[PDB]
Amino acid sequence: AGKKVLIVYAHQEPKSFNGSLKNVAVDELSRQGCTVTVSDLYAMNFEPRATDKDITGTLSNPEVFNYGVETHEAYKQRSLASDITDEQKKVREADLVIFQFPLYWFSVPAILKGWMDRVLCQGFAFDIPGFYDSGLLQGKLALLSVTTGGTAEMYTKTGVNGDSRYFLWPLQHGTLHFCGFKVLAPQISFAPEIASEEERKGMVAAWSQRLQTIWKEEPIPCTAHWHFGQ
Amino acid sequence: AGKKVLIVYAHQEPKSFNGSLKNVAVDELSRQGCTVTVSDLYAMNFEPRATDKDITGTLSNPEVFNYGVETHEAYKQRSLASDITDEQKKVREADLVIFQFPLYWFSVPAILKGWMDRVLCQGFAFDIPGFYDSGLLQGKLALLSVTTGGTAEMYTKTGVNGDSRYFLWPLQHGTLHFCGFKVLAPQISFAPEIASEEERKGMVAAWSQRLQTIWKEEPIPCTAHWHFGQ
Ligand SMILES: Cc1cc2nc3c(=O)[nH]c(=O)nc-3n(C[C@H](O)[C@H](O)[C@H](O)COP(=O)(O)OP(=O)(O)OC[C@H]3O[C@@H](n4cnc5c(N)ncnc54)[C@H](O)[C@@H]3O)c2cc1C
Ligand SMILES: Cc1cc2nc3c(=O)[nH]c(=O)nc-3n(C[C@H](O)[C@H](O)[C@H](O)COP(=O)(O)OP(=O)(O)OC[C@H]3O[C@@H](n4cnc5c(N)ncnc54)[C@H](O)[C@@H]3O)c2cc1C
Ligand SMILES: Cc1cc(=O)n(C)c2ccccc12
Ligand SMILES: Cc1cc(=O)n(C)c2ccccc12
Ligand SMILES: [Zn+2]
Ligand SMILES: [Zn+2]
Repeated sequence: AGKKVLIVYAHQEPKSFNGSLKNVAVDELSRQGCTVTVSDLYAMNFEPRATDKDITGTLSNPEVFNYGVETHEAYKQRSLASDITDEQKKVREADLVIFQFPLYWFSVPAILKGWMDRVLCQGFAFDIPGFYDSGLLQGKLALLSVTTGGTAEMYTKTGVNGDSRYFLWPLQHGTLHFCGFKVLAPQISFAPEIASEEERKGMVAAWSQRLQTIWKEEPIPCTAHWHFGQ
Repeated sequence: AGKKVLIVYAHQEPKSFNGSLKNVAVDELSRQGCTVTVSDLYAMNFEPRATDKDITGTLSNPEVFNYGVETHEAYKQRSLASDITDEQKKVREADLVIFQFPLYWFSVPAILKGWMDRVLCQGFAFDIPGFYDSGLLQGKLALLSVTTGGTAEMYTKTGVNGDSRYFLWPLQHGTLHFCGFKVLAPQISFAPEIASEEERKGMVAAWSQRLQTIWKEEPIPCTAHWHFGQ
């Protein structure tokens, strides 16, 4: 078969529970014979800000800077900053992109938000038209593997946080589905800091075990119904 | 009068539609006699990454870096980096915090997500008790003023993007409510880039007119039913 996996990883501490989930992914996917690449964004000191430094050539309109217009142009001309094109090459080759991160404010850490903002540019990840089911990364799979401070019960329809699915919408639908990815079901590892060292061990092994059969999974239907019900 | 307002603004171009919305807010609140401060994040080159540089001096466990713990302890001992403390002082004094940004991936641009991640730290914005209705920032108002590339029709419940309220959840509930803010209804300026020079003038003046009576508004009820319900 032969599959390539990119893990986009956003945690500052190699000994953390996120680091353990990234490491078990690399170990199990490597064991299976997959080709594996990890973008460890804090180690890379990955630049999160969307600025005019991300285009190196003559701007389309140097008088009034529009990041979307300028990057779309720079993508077509090949004048994006090289850190963006280095990530795009990894995504272009990947069959599966796994994002591994702690939930910050019901979303990704800013450094990973900046990866989405800068790497998934128009022309590369989507065109207008050419989005959602027609997005440019059609054929690829994506998977969010998230850790939380809040417990699974806090993340239910009647807990303080509401259902976990509700915070997934901007990431699954607005970002990944928009770019054409098929979205695998999220891995959510709840409250590892509260949990006993046994329960943590179990959450790590549950992810490892799921990865054994990841290429047999079908995606979610990434719709408003799946996220919010009715 | 007397009221203080902090505008946290995330756009690269002063001549942009966002720039215009931020400047009319300054003009109108300043004309009312309010005390106004603007954090222009791009112009500040505001650091978005959550890293051990956010703690000055001596880590409270430099064997296993835990950002939430380290920053919580740093805030209690007055040892957070001065860019964060400078923003915390603006927020502590403010009665209203307005966020002005273009929607990037159904969320805030990464530089503003970095402001949320690094300024709204434990001890300052939330605690046990006091997430949500201990929002430690209770008493304060917050308002998101957002611009989009997609049209209002795209942002309906059966439109491609789903209702606008769907993507507001992590920002209004998961972040603003959580820290104790009362949330004013969002100001959403749909698709300025392709609007006429007069639709745009319409949207800027709706904003300026809204701001004339901002202090008479009651917060939205920041609940799952508001965002997703009927
Ligand atoms: C700015 C900010 C915003 C946040 N916003 C949210 C939010 O919106 N909602 C929310 O729910 N939470 C939020 N959190 C909390 C955050 O999501 C959790 O702190 C994070 O998810 C926990 O993951 P971790 O890897 O850092 O845990 P760690 O502290 O590294 O791990 C927990 C424990 O598991 C241990 N462990 C590591 N590896 C293994 C292993 N292989 N086997 C057994 N045990 C192991 C670790 O040593 C540790 O003791 C926020 C935190 C911050 C800083
Ligand atoms: C990484 C990225 C992700 C994105 N993700 C999304 C998303 O998830 N969903 C989505 O809908 N969109 C998304 N967009 C598109 C984005 O939200 C819009 O491009 C942005 O909101 C447009 O607002 P602006 O200020 O940048 O418009 P501008 O281009 O600055 O302005 C529109 C026009 O009005 C002019 N103008 C300035 N001031 C005034 C004034 N006072 N009166 C009249 N005209 C004025 C400007 O010069 C310009 O010609 C994304 C864009 C990027 C780059
Ligand atoms: C929004 C939210 C929910 C939650 O459950 N936890 C633990 C948090 C910890 C830090 C910051 C925000 C949260
Ligand atoms: C997610 C999304 C919806 C949308 O309507 N538009 C215009 C976009 C433009 C660029 C990137 C994402 C979007
Ligand atoms: Zn979807
Ligand atoms: Zn709420």
